[PDB]
Amino acid sequence: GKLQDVVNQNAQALNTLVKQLSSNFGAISSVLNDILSRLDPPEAEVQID
Amino acid sequence: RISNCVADYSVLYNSASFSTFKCYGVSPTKLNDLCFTNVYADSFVIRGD
Amino acid sequence: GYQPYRVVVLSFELLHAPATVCGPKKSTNLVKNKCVNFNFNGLTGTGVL
Repeated sequence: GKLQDVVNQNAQALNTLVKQLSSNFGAISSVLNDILSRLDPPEAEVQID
Repeated sequence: RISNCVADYSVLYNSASFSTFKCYGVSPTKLNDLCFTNVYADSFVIRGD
Repeated sequence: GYQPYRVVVLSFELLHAPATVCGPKKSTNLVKNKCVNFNFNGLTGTGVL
């Protein structure tokens, strides 16, 4: 258990980091390529930020 | 309800007859590089202000 | 300020559903096993197909 728990903790921290990409954080879409693909730079800038 | 057409917004935009063309969540000139599931067209007449 | 104005509101839906109205960008041939920047009915990205 002392060896499996560190592996599980690291795998879950990486999984949480990856899932954080599906969050919007207030943007209209989490997919960066799509918001860059439909909004013009001067106003896409804030959705990017 | 409009669907199953090749919506050529680039021709429509560059006409100087239109006095207000305001798009939200989509840049008015990149619209020609996106595809849409279904477009609803509402129409009516109101006063200026 | 008080003269009449005709108003048309085009509403665009973007759900996880099949697209039907697409801007008239001509279709091209498909290349497999090469790093390319693709646009599949409004889904944009870079990758190998």
